[PDB]
Amino acid sequence: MSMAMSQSNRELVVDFLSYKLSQKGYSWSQFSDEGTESEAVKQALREAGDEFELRYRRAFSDLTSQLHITPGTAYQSFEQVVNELFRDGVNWGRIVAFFSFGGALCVESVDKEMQVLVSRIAAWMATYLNDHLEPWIQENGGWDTFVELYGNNAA
Amino acid sequence: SPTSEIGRHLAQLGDSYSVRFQNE
Repeated sequence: MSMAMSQSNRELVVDFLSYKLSQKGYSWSQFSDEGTESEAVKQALREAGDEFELRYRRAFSDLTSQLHITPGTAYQSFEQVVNELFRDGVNWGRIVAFFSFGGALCVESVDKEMQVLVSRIAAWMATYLNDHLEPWIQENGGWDTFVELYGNNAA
Repeated sequence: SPTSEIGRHLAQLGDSYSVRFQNE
């Protein structure tokens, strides 16, 4: 089920990043390429990211600024942050934080004319999700559970 | 160091999120 789920995880990442890019006027296309339908997982993740970024904006903005990104250091910075994020374990809130962090990195990369990073950040997120989070996700009910526990019927 | 601290506050926020916006 690994890569039955690995194509799906890739699509979740692309959809979240495409949505965060679109909120600022950018587009994903410019920089490259169980019971609840995947459109609901996508929307619940979009929703959760929005509520996370809204409620923790200052703490989250301050933290996104403290790591000075360059195309030659971005990969190491991303992996180090994510290692620390999940050091003590995984819960759905940290996965939401993981997605919002990646989206924030994509948007900042475009702002600062580091657009080569946009598609790579997606690859790193999907690889980490597929290689290091999907076991927990599978063990914890799959994405059905995320929507059931954090879904909201107001978009 | 920036990354380790950035990761820890992200974890803090995610844990707050997971409690706040739980609906079941």
